[PDB]
Amino acid sequence: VKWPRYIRLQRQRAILYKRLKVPPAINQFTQVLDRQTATQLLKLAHKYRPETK
Amino acid sequence: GAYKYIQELWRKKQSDVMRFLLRVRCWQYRQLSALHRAPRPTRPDKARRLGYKAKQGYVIYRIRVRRGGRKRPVPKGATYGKPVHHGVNQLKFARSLQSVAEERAGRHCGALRVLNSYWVGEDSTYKFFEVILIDPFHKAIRRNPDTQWITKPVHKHREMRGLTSAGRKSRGLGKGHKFHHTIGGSRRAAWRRRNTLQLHRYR
Amino acid sequence: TKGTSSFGKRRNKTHTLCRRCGSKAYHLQKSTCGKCGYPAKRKRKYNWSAKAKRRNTTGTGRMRHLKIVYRRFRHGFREGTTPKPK
Amino acid sequence: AKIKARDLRGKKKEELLKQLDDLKVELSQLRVAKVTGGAASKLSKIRVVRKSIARVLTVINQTQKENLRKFYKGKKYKPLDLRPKKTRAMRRRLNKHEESLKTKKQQRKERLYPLRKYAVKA
Amino acid sequence: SSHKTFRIKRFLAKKQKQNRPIPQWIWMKTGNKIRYNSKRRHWRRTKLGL
Amino acid sequence: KIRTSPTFRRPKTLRLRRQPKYPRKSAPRRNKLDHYAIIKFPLTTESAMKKIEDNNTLVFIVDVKANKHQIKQAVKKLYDIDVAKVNTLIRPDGEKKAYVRLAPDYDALDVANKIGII
Amino acid sequence: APSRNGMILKPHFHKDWQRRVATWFNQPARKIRRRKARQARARRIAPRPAAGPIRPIVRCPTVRYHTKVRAGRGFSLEELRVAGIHKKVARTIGISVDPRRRNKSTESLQANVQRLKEYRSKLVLFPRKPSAPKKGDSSAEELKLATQLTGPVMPIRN
RNA sequence: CGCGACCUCAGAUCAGACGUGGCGACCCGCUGAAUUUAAGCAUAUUAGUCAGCGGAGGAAAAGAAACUAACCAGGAUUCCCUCAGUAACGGCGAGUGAACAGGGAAGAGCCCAGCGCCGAAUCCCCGCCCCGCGGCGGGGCGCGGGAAAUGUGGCGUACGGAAG
Ligand SMILES: [Mg+2]
Ligand SMILES: [Mg+2]
Ligand SMILES: [Mg+2]
Ligand SMILES: [Mg+2]
Ligand SMILES: [Mg+2]
Ligand SMILES: [Mg+2]
Ligand SMILES: [Mg+2]
Ligand SMILES: [Mg+2]
Ligand SMILES: [Mg+2]
Ligand SMILES: [Mg+2]
Ligand SMILES: [Mg+2]
Ligand SMILES: [Mg+2]
Ligand SMILES: [Mg+2]
Ligand SMILES: [Mg+2]
Ligand SMILES: [Mg+2]
Ligand SMILES: [Mg+2]
Ligand SMILES: [Mg+2]
Ligand SMILES: [Mg+2]
Ligand SMILES: [Mg+2]
Ligand SMILES: [Mg+2]
Ligand SMILES: [Mg+2]
Ligand SMILES: [Mg+2]
Ligand SMILES: [Mg+2]
Ligand SMILES: [Mg+2]
Ligand SMILES: [Zn+2]
Repeated sequence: VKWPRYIRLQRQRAILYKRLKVPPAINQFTQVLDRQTATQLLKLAHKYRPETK
Repeated sequence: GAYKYIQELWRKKQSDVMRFLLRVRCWQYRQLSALHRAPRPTRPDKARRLGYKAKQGYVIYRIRVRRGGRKRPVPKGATYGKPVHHGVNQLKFARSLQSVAEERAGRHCGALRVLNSYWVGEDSTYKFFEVILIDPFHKAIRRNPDTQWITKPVHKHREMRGLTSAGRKSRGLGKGHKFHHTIGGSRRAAWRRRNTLQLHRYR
Repeated sequence: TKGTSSFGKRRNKTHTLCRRCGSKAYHLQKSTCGKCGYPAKRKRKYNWSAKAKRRNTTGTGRMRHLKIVYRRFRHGFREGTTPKPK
Repeated sequence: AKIKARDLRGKKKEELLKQLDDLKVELSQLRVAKVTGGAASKLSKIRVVRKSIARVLTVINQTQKENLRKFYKGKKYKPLDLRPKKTRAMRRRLNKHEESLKTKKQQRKERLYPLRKYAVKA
Repeated sequence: SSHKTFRIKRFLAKKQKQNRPIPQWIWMKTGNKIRYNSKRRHWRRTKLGL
Repeated sequence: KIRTSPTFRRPKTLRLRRQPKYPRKSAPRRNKLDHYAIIKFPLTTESAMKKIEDNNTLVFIVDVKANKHQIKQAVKKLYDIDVAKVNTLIRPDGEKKAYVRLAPDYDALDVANKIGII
Repeated sequence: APSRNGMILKPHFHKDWQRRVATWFNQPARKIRRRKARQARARRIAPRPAAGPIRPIVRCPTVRYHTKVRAGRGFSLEELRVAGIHKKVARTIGISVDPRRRNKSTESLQANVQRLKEYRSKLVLFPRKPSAPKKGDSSAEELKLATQLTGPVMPIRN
């Protein structure tokens, strides 16, 4: 499909983040917390949520 | 606070973190169009120290001025006159490309007012500037006392009288002994005060 | 065959009455007025002719709104009031 | 007789429109008299009938728009014919409330450090 | 031109109604300085523009 | 779900009608081209009354913004007579001269004696 | 083409000078406008000094003029602090302040501190609401006799 | 695959607003010549002038020092007298040419971002009640909707400031 130019842009930007040599300061955010640790951290942080208005 | 780290991080620009960031942003900004709205500032600390408080009614644009000097807009060669004014190709323009950026941003939006602007990227053939714009007839702007100065008719199109910071850098003013040819209101006012006979009544 | 016998072919006209300035200067092939530049949003005006300025500035025509705003300014734009009746 | 816009004002809407209607009829009959060639009385009278139509229509439009702004008295958005039509910059001028708003910095400065009332012995 | 447009014909209608002379009950007025219609126009001599 | 045609086209979205919180102009403007202002006076020329006698028409001077249908309904409301047809022109003075052919039911010399022209 | 003997000179009329010539026929209209404005301001600040605030002894800078004392811009912060006057209360009770002035001597500082104490002796501060006097307000005997002094308040002569 | 967040971005005759254009004497930004003078002329001069273009206001701009100074030191900006046809520039030819200081007109100072500490303490909009309404504003109630943590408000700004 001839995609729109914004769809083309936001896809091939991610292609460039796969291509270019990403420095480690920006690389460290693709190494992320795995799923069964993230869900127990969120069920801990659900206890301490700030107050609704 | 985070903004101190953000300003020192933006200060280090040949650091490969910031070379990667400015390169990828500049790629994306060339793929985009010339005068398009940015949804939020790219440099929030620079925006906040130039005047942007992230409330309703402030608008960031992201504009692309084409990079280069200024060749003289004459037919083929042919400036018909004395050999001082023969030159066309190596001429430079009196105002910064940052000011030209604020100018065409505030021309494209005439209902808004150019607060200030900053730098985001460059390459060989374009420079990119993000412009801060205040909508004066919004009431979060009009009911706040220390920003309802923008809502007055004197401040109409600041970028074209040359009153934002990128325009003030090109008028040659400021205190000093370096700035004698603007004393008075401006350079033209200096010249006009100097080249008039004050022919008194009693001489 | 340059003069009198070439003034005979003058039968198809160039300009016509413009519809912003009322003068017969609206060109038909360029379709722009010569005295005011009609399809431009801005009135054609130059400083090398102060006489072409003074032929139509604010004072020339009727000032159908602006003389009324002058005599409203001399009482400072009162609205909603009437004088007290008899 | 001599129609006057003093006593056309309590007159209600359909009665004013019937007055307008037979004034229009009378003006058209006087115009036919003008074309066929009538008398100086009717040729004088057509001005009286035209200004009669004028002040009947004046009373109609005034009494309509008085009711319109009395209908839109309390409301927040009201039509552009009913808004105050002063000059454009004077409508885009800030309000006498909004230009009276002072920040709390200068509220407290005007509290603590008021302008004083002094005089100097010579 | 018998193929007139409406604006042209309207303009010509105004000029030929303006082309009438002075009414003779004017030159007995008190503050008068008029003796004829100076702005007249004969169709051979002056060609009206357009 | 699949895309067969390789052209992306804009998704058809929902657009509401105006629900304005106040009318722009308050009261609608009165019809200034009404049935009295549309026809002004009839002609009483020798040609016009030759046509009243022979062709069973009346001859009127109406204003330029008229229609044939408008002055047809005008003569029908002002003089209570129906109209066969209407033929209009713009005089060189600037007015719109109309020729109102009545029905064979009615007679224009009678209606002219009614409305004064003779 | 000069004559026999005479000063050869450079008149600066080679430009277009007639288009830019400022003639002074509104000189006396300007003087009357200024003194009308001066009378209006001097009566609208009604017991306060017409000359404005008080301004310090300060000494002219250079080698040509350092023997001369003028009236300056405003009292320095060091001077106000030694005279006890708060830097925001001074502008209200009638004292001019500038924050930019240094003090590199002691003679000039003691002159200005003495001048501030002399001013606080001389001034008559009316109460804030007149029916309710307060502590730092002058007495009702001299509240009636307070008036505008014309000329510069405590003039500086050399 | 579907659902739900957020992010980038579109369409609305969506609700409410706003800019366009004119005059243009004075003002701000840019562009900007050649006549003319040099007894020619090319650098200069005319001249940052005319013409061109954009933008305002009742005045505009400037303005509270990354200043002047070199003194026993002055102290925002603007204007006037003077400095001074001086220092200086210039085929050092013709021509060009400021500022400091001093005397006067006037006189006024201030606010952010950052560093912080306060449960976002903040702002806009819809609906109803009361008041006032021809500068749509004040008070109350909404388990009303948004903005905002990618930072609003309060204290605080180089004259230091905050906490105890
Ligand atoms: Mg030359
Ligand atoms: Mg610079
Ligand atoms: Mg042609
Ligand atoms: Mg123009
Ligand atoms: Mg002929
Ligand atoms: Mg001789
Ligand atoms: Mg809408
Ligand atoms: Mg020469
Ligand atoms: Mg010569
Ligand atoms: Mg020559
Ligand atoms: Mg030059
Ligand atoms: Mg010009
Ligand atoms: Mg404009
Ligand atoms: Mg104006
Ligand atoms: Mg100003
Ligand atoms: Mg100075
Ligand atoms: Mg001398
Ligand atoms: Mg030489
Ligand atoms: Mg020069
Ligand atoms: Mg000086
Ligand atoms: Mg004085
Ligand atoms: Mg603050
Ligand atoms: Mg904050
Ligand atoms: Mg400072
Ligand atoms: Zn035209």
